[PDB]
Amino acid sequence: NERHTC
Amino acid sequence: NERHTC
Amino acid sequence: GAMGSMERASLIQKAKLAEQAERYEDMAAFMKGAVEKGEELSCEERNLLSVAYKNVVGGQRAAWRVLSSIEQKSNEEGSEEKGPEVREYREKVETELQGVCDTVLGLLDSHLIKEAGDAESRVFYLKMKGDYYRYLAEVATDDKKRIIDSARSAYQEAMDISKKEMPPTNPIRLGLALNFSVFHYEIANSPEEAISLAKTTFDEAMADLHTLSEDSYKDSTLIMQLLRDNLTLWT
Amino acid sequence: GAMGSMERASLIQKAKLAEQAERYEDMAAFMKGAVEKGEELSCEERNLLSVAYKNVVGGQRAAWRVLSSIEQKSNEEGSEEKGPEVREYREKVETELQGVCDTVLGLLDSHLIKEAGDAESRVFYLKMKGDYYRYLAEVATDDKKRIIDSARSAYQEAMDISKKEMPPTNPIRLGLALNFSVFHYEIANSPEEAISLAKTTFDEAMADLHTLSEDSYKDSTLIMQLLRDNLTLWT
Ligand SMILES: [Mg+2]
Ligand SMILES: [Mg+2]
Ligand SMILES: [Mg+2]
Ligand SMILES: [Mg+2]
Repeated sequence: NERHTC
Repeated sequence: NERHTC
Repeated sequence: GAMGSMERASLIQKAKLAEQAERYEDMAAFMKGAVEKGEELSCEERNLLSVAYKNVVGGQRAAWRVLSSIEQKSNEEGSEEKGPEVREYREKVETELQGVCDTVLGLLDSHLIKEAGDAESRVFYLKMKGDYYRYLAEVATDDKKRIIDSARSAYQEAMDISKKEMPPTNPIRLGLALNFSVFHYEIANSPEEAISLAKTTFDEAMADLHTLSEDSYKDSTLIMQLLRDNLTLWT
Repeated sequence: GAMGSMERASLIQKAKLAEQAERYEDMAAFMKGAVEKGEELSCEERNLLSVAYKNVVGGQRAAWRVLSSIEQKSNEEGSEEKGPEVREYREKVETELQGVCDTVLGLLDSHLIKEAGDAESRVFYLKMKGDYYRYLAEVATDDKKRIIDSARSAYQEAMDISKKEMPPTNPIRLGLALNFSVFHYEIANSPEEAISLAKTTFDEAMADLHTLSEDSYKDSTLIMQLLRDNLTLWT
């Protein structure tokens, strides 16, 4: 699981 | 389903 | 440049076709041409611009990480010497990535940001400025501190405007907070700030959901789930 | 060209890095440079060349199909007129795809095929020649018949050599048959030939599996399953 950016 | 080429 | 002879509307039409064909380099070139026509961008047009470059730079960043990992392993104790090729090719990908970031930052500076007066456009563009300085920071190894502070400064101006001018559920406000939180966590070495920002942003949006339509609720809760995922990952 | 100053071995090393980073345009450019050094290619090097261009042209073909479908819908009864942009952009993608096919065919003609004397290399390169003429045929609408016959002729020479010089389980022989069968089905309007070729190829490989090691058995049965999938789809 990798952190989210958008 | 689509035909195969390789 | 090469898009100077094509109509603005045709560039936007072709950007949408490129998106359907997953031709994101083409999409970015079309939207660059549209920006260079000199007129402000609509909401939909701003999102075509961001989708295009996010996909281009996303592939470059993923490739850079693969190559940087190979390079680091090659400098471990006991690694056989293989010559300059890994470094050279990492540098090649790095240079192309920096060029894309510079291109986006140049569009924002000439002259998207200075013409953007509504909160929705100004915050969107300053988030983009922060994002692309952050991508520069990821590969930076004399100017790293100034690159980092340029990202921080853009994000902070966007945060200030978004808190004053937008509801806490606004999807742009939420995505800005998401990304500035990641900046704190993995660029600025400030995980506590990252966690505080994500949790406060989440809680303030939760408390405003009751004001929203079904469609707006779906839009906001989608981004809220990204904030929650990061908090779960970090705690 | 641009790779003329880089060592052959460095180009191959960088092609393998590009593959790991999923940078297939770079990978193709590196292998083009390696071919242009003028030495024959090893088995592994031939496969780097084919992997690179197959991925590049694969993306172009997928994009072309998306755009061609939009274009056809725009010429249906009752479709609102939207101007030349769909056609223009389909033509742009088509032209770039043709350029890649021409580049590969040029490498084969100068001078990979004429230097290739072993069955494994000669059949591999003639299969490639047939494949890239077939990709040209997919988008061709005065020369379509000659493009089709150039694909057929390359495939037929490869088939003749493969049947004489290779066992029926050879993975190159099997993949050549797979693709020539698809050529019959969807380029040459010969579905019965396509089905006959796939079934005969499958049955003759089945009967030779007993001669193989565990690793060779896995290699051959993998391609045999692609032949079977096509037969199931077509019957
Ligand atoms: Mg005009
Ligand atoms: Mg304005
Ligand atoms: Mg040399
Ligand atoms: Mg020879």
